[PDB]
Amino acid sequence: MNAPDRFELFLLGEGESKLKIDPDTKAPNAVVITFEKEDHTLGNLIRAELLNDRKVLFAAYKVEHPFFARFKLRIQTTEGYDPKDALKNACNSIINKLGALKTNFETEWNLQTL
Amino acid sequence: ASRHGQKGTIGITYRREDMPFTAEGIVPDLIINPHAIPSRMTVAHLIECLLSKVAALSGNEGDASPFTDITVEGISKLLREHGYQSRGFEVMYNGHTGKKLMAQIFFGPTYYQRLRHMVDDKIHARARGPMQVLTRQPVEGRSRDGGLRFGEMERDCMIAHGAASFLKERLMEASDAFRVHICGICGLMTVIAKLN
Amino acid sequence: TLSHLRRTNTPIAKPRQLHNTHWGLVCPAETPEGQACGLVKNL
Amino acid sequence: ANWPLPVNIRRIIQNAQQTFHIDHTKPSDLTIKDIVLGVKDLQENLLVLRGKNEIIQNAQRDAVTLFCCLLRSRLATRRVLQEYRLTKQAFDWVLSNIEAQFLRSVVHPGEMVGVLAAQSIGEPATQMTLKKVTSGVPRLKEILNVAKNMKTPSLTVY
Amino acid sequence: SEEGPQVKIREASKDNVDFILSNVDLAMANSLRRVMIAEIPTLAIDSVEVETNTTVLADEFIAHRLGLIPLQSMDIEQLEYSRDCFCEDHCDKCSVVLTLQAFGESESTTNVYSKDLVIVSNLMGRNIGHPIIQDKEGNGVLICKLRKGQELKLTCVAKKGIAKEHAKWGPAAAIEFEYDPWNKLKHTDYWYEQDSAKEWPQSKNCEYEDPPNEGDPFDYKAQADTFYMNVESVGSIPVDQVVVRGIDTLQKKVASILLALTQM
Amino acid sequence: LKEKAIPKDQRATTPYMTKYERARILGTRALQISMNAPVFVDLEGETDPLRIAMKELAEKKIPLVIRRYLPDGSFEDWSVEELIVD
Amino acid sequence: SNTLFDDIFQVSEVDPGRYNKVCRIEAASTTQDQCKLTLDINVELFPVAAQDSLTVTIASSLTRSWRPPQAGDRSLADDYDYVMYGTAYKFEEVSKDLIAVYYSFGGLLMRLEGNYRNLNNLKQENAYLLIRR
Amino acid sequence: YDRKVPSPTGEYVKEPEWVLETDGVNLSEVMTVPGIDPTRIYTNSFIDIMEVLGIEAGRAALYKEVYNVIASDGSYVNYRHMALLVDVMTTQGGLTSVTRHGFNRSNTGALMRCSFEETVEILFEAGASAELDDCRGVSENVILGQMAPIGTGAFDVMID
Amino acid sequence: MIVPVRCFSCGKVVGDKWESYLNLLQEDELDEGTALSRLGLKRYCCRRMILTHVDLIEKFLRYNP
Amino acid sequence: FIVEDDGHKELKVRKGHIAKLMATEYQDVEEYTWSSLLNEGLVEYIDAEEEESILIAMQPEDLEPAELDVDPAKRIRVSHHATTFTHCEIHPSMILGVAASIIPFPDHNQSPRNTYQSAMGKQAMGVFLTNYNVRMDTMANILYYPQKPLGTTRAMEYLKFRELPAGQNAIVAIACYSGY
Amino acid sequence: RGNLMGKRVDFSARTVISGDPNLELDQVGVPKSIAKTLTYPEVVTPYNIDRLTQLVRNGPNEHPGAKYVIRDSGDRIDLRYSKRAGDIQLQYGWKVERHIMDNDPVLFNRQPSLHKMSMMAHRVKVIPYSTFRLNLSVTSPYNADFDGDEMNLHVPQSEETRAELSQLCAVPLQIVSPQSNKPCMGIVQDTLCGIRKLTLRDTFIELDQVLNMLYWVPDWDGVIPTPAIIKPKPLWSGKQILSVAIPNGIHLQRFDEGTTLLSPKDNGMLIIDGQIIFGVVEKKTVGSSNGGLIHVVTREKGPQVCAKLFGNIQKVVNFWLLHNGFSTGIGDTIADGPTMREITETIAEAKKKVLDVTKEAQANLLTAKHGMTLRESFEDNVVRFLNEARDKAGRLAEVNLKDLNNVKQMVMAGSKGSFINIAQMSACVGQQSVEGKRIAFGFVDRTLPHFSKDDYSPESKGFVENSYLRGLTPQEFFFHAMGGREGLIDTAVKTAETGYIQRRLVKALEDIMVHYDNTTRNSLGNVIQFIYGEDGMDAAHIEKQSLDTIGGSDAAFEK
RNA sequence: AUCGAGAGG
Ligand SMILES: Nc1ncnc2c1ncn2[C@@H]1O[C@H](COP(=O)(O)CP(=O)(O)OP(=O)(O)O)[C@@H](O)[C@H]1O
Ligand SMILES: [Mg+2]
Ligand SMILES: [Zn+2]
Ligand SMILES: [Zn+2]
Ligand SMILES: [Zn+2]
Repeated sequence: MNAPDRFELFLLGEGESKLKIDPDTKAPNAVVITFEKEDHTLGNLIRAELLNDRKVLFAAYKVEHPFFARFKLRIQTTEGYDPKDALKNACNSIINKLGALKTNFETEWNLQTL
Repeated sequence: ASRHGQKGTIGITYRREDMPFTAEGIVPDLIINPHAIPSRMTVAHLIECLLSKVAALSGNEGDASPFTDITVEGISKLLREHGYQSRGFEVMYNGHTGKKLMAQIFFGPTYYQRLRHMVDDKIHARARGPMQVLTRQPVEGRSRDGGLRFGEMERDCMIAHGAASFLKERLMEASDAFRVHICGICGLMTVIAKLN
Repeated sequence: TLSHLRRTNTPIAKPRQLHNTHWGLVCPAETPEGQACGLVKNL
Repeated sequence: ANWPLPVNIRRIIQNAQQTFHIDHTKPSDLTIKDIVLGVKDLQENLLVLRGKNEIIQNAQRDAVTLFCCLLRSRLATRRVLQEYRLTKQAFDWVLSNIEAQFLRSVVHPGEMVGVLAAQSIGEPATQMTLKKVTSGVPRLKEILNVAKNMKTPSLTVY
Repeated sequence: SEEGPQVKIREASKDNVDFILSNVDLAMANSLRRVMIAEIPTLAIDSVEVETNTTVLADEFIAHRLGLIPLQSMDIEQLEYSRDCFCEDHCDKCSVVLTLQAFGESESTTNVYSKDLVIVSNLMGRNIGHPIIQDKEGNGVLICKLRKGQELKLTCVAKKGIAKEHAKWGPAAAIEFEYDPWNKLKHTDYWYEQDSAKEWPQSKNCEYEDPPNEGDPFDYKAQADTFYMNVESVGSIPVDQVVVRGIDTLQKKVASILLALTQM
Repeated sequence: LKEKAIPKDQRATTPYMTKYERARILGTRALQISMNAPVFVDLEGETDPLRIAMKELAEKKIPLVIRRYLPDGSFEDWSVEELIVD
Repeated sequence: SNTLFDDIFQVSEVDPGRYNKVCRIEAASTTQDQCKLTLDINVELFPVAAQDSLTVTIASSLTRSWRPPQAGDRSLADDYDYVMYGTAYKFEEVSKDLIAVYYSFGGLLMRLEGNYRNLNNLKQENAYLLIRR
Repeated sequence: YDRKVPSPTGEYVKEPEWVLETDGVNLSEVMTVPGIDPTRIYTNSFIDIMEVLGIEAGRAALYKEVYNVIASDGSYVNYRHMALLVDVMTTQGGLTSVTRHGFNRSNTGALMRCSFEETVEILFEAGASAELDDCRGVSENVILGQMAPIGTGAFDVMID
Repeated sequence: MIVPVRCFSCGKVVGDKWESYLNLLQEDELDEGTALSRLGLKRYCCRRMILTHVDLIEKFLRYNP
Repeated sequence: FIVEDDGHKELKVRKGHIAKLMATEYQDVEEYTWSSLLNEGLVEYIDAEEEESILIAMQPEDLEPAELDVDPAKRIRVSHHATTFTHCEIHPSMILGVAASIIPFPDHNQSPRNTYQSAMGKQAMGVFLTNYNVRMDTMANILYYPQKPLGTTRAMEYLKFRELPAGQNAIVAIACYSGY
Repeated sequence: RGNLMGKRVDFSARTVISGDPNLELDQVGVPKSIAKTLTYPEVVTPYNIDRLTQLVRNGPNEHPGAKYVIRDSGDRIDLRYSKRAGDIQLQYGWKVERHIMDNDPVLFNRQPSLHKMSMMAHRVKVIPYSTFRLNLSVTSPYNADFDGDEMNLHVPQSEETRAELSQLCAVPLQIVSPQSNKPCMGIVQDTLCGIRKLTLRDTFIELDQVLNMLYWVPDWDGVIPTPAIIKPKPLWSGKQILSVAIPNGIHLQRFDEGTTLLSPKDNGMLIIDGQIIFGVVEKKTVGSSNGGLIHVVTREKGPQVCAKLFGNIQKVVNFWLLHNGFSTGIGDTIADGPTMREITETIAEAKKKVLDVTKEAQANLLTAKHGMTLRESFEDNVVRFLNEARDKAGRLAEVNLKDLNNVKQMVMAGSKGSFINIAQMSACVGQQSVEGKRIAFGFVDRTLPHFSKDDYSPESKGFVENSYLRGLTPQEFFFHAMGGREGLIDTAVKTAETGYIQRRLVKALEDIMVHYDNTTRNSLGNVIQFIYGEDGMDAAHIEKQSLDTIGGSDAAFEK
């Protein structure tokens, strides 16, 4: 009855930016990004890869409510270093890893016989 | 609800990827909070989980008959023969993260029953609504778009709070308000007032 | 349906309490809650 | 000793030594006279009935007698310097904070003392659930309604 | 091969593929599992219209069953979401239309299988909508049973969808994870009345990793890079394509984040 | 009856505002703010009448006098500015 | 900005109670009767041999948000195998001219009594414990 | 019974004491009996205590047994509420029960009285004796719908 | 009422097995567990759908109207 | 059941009688029915007043002569220390009513919880009859895929609950999670 | 009784309630359709007029919207059906019946209205699903639980009424109850179970989990606490992560039998400036108590800070417990074999003692005490023997229970469970009691027809030797059923009686209130008490404080 | 509406 339509959680809505960026108040070089129409699947990779980078001081994500799917990511980096650059570097490294693994597993599958 | 008197309302629904998963990939259809069990002292729920898992793996129907000599140790020996842990506790991984849970989690098949009481069927609300004529007060029941009763106990609960104007608004303006004319010598409603 | 088919009512030394005499004839626990407890029982 | 009392003096003391960082080695700056005089003045300060007339003043003195006893117990001049390294500023802040908390702790006029008391008794009574003495809700009913007969009359002689 | 993660596949089947994933942070594998379960898109009947139903089963029940029926989705990438198309209700490019008609001509009950469903819309030379049969007999999955004198006739519109909207579109059934089987990382605390080793069952994957030694101290620095997994396919999409499509879906999500950032 | 009022000198009501009377004053001030009555404090990003009334209480600018009755019928009057709120 | 106290202590006995990761350690200052220390340790993080003699140091430094350890960019404050951060709750005297220091490092309790240093180990929020094999 | 007593040094001490319990109560004769302490005697029944000694003593005993029924279940209630109820019973004449007769014999407003029980009879007696109700009671203004002189309503608010 | 299409937990298709499953136990006097193993339903989640379900459809068929 | 002298007191009902009753069960030779057992005198009907004179035994095996390494898990059973039972209970589960006979291992649970479950079985969703689609009912509710319970009472066989269940065997996890 | 003081009310709602850990304690999860049905009249004002107009353009069906508009004349304008619903231009002074929007006072009610805390004002958060969602900590004052319970909600229709609800009926004000000198609200759930586990010195958080948990705290200032252990690896105690949630400048001290300043057992607590020095958190630490943590935080900081503290503790503990996991288990009920056999020999010793006492009663050698029947003394002795047997078996089980035992965890935290529950499920369920006596012979001289005549032995008397795990015997089942049936009868009659008692109490003294002279009197003026409580002080401020003068020796007093 | 029945906390 009152339940929201399922399509909302995988598809974006009207007037909704995918990413909204707001600097953290009373924090140095820190900013929170409100990923919209996303879930834990996307957030965990970003947090882990930001934590791998030495220049990224902070890496955490949270869901404000399990009801609707949005997640906030907090990033704090070294002075003289833009947080968005850290996010994009982590994303690109993720993509490179995905490609490498897919090629290796495709070769293994072709090697496999069934 | 389930047998053994456990009563539950699903506060939320979780897709399978969000939910925790076992090593074999089996995710529980439902998950229940532990704290309900110790106060109720219903061991048969746990033994039902155990015997139902044993029966599902063995293909042999489980005997839930009372006054029958069934040893929990024996059923756990059978479950160990199947390869799952004797107590039925199984290692589980958090769905959101993928990390192994520090404490192993006990899940097994269990019979559950849906109940007549349905939330969507039960919800009721009322703005300015239909009023029964005799008291000029809200009608009874959800079916007649009625208004909930302000119990006397509720009246007192508001009385001791000190919300005098809140009680006045809820008990005069919200329901059966009326304006009447009284003549001073009479002290009664007899006086007929022509407003035009 | 079956439990409604097999129903007893006691209109009203303490009737509600389960009696030793009820063994083997009346179910020990199949009694409704509220005011109906004890007075109404299933065979 | 353990009894319900207002203002919770010991907590004010812990807040005193943490709000003002306290060095144990340094001697207290408080003269002996000031502690006693301030405690007496504070006893005068903690007013609960506004009138200055002698009978309402006597009711006020009696009403605050127990609190004054506790205050004297925790503000003894030996106690103040020995247990803690009270400074004059810390002692004055404790005095003012005790006065403020006591003033907050006064009943607000107009509060429906009645219905509150009735429900205060009602709430645990619902919680009360089931050897030769009457107890429980039947005993409470006997207590509530003047009973010419008690189910368990008893007399304890010493 | 390529520096990065590496996969060594233990077993392979059209249904199940077993593999070993190495040099990976755990979060990556978990998020891939979530994408594989839900986010991979397939084709499924999003709309059923029944003209006649004489069966005992009610129409809504049947429509739910039809939604859960598996349909081939190997060429699903060439098909486009119904909401993304410009058609009034559905387009031959965005939706696939099927028809099902059956009558219990025999006094013996005649069943309804997935082989009985037929397709109206133009294939356009793409492998989409073929009923999927893993049955040895070749008969499809049962939908209803028809006594003599029972006729059912209906038309199905099948659209593209993602399992997050509804569980039917999910391409995979069971995903099997196992990391740190010896519990060297001690990420879990075992429960035992007398002995952990006796009561607990040793994992199968546990035999592939090297056994620990008690005398050696617990390595604090250690983090697990070796994982053991098994993927299951309903047959709508082959296993290798399912996992590769999960990889591509995750990379597309990341790219969409990057593109939103460039617009920012 | 007449001159039931206690004089201002030696007032015996509580200097602290009872929570009930601050609540009533805030309610009435919020009512008149929602009624578009003039506001005597500058507002900084506030559109809700009750929050405006709270700010006015902090500024102590709100003019009104509480009539505090006594059981005999005598009434003592306390202006808002005289009352102290903690 | 220097170390508050240095010494070498040999553990009389090690006993973990109701915890697997955290043990309790007892020792006294070598050659000195006045100083003895007892405190909690993570033996899983750093194994503590029975009858082992270990060096123990307490330092004030080397607020400000913690930063992940720069990979050699900042030189190590110590080669010591083990280190902890803690804060003192109260300092008492077991007797006149006999001092006792009470500390808690992340809930892991520490107590050392001794008169060999009175000015040092002064009550302060900042305190660090360094232990070498 | 173990009882707390001041030691010679002033500390707590606990000395055993012989106490006797009786299944019937006739206090007036029992207290005059020698060999008993007249100051330590206690009885379950409040009414006998009120008749024998005085109304304040009965009030204290009543509060004591209410305290007992509260503490048997382990629950705790702060003294002021029980004291208010006990004094409500105690203040007038002897002891006034919380029953229909307990409240109805009071000369309070007729409507507050009629709310509890015997509604029509109370209203009838008020009508026959031409009883005047002040309308100051809370339930009377609840029935009138006017805001009760309660909390917020007690104090009047006047403009400058 | 009729054989579930897929196990709610497993997600694997389970309807296609049912028609064979019955024949497996009647033709060869097979144990239910060995029959479920022959079907390939290793997990107990997919096993419970086959073992617990009962075909109420057959009773429903008997009514001519 | 009826107990009478044989030289030990032995149950009147014997093995061959059970075999004949099972043979008549299989066909559905001469009919063996409960009326046949009553006329044979192998069983009797006892009201409440008549129970006072009689003496009963829960388990038939108690009548067999007595005489260690008993398994620890088995529940403690007091040696009867009694003789001259007139009758033996057919099976204890028969005291339970219809709603209670559904409950699994009620002997291992507190009785009030069994009572509460007996109250909820009435509210349980279920297929009341196979004629539902033909019948017109003011309110009718039925499960999409009803399934028989995994653990069943023996009495459940005669309750026809397995044939016409009213619940789902769902995988149940006892676990702490989000907190809802 | 039922129409003047029990009037049905306009602008009311009712729903099944479920609990939301992420939902703030102050808020309630009002469903969207309820908020659509519920209207608040608002006069159009220059500050809000823009917003108001926008709502009317959205329409009644979608929230934020509005159902009705009222002109200066008062002729109604219906937004659902009207030709002008789209082109409205609001003139000043008009009324708009806005939908119920977030951060609006509402009145939340649980059906047994025996308590002021049952009827309390909440903020509103409009939420999709149809269940009302409340915080887990707000269940206790309402006595509510999510076993299908239904709760009510009301909406004020005037501005001064909203102010009364917010200034008097707000949840934060009612956090400290007048009765009991104790807070109502407490943290009693999985949160309470896992707070103990997190505070364990054994438990240690890792950098990634530390950052996520720190971020979870809403008021988090951004300080990264220094790890408790650094050189081997950066690790954080659960105490530090929890101390992030503790407000600055608060000090708590807990003393029990084992609270050494060393505190090897880690019992008790010490907090200075919002930092937890030592201890393991438990029900006394957090759950509502005189001088509790919520009590101190409410007293010093204020109510809003303590409500935020509720929220923060719940968030942190719930995340940590979610990542750590926990479960009840059947194995948690199962006990060691040797301990079980020790329990059985305990039972046998009790049986032999009962046998010997009965044999003495047979020889008429025992002499009764004054005022006691010989049968009464025999019954009392056997009853006490069986009670001691049950309690001893439970104690053996509890010593045999290990720390990993999950029921033991729940009991140690105080979230759920009791010693009697553990004992009944583990070793022996005890002796059954009917009408204050052991099981009686309903049949003449036999409790059951199977039992022999004139049997006073414990099995006939209804003492159940078996545990819940072991399996009750049929006779024991019937005896237990008799006991449970008496319990149900008692609960029903008790609810009726307590309702009548509370009604009579409330009607008796409803009038009495403190007047402006601080005397407590009625409408007629008769003074019940000259000073409320004889001190004239609000009950919430009062807390138990020790008096040093009353106790101790004269010598210690002097020193 | 009336009466009654059942049921939920
Ligand atoms: N503080 C508490 N609040 C609510 N339920 C509690 C409770 N403590 C224990 N319970 C549980 O309440 C259950 C009893 O069932 P019910 O009486 O129907 C709910 P209740 O809140 O106790 O009274 P109610 O009937 O007025 O709702 C017990 O199983 C018990 O575990
Ligand atoms: Mg409930
Ligand atoms: Zn007139
Ligand atoms: Zn299209
Ligand atoms: Zn499955």
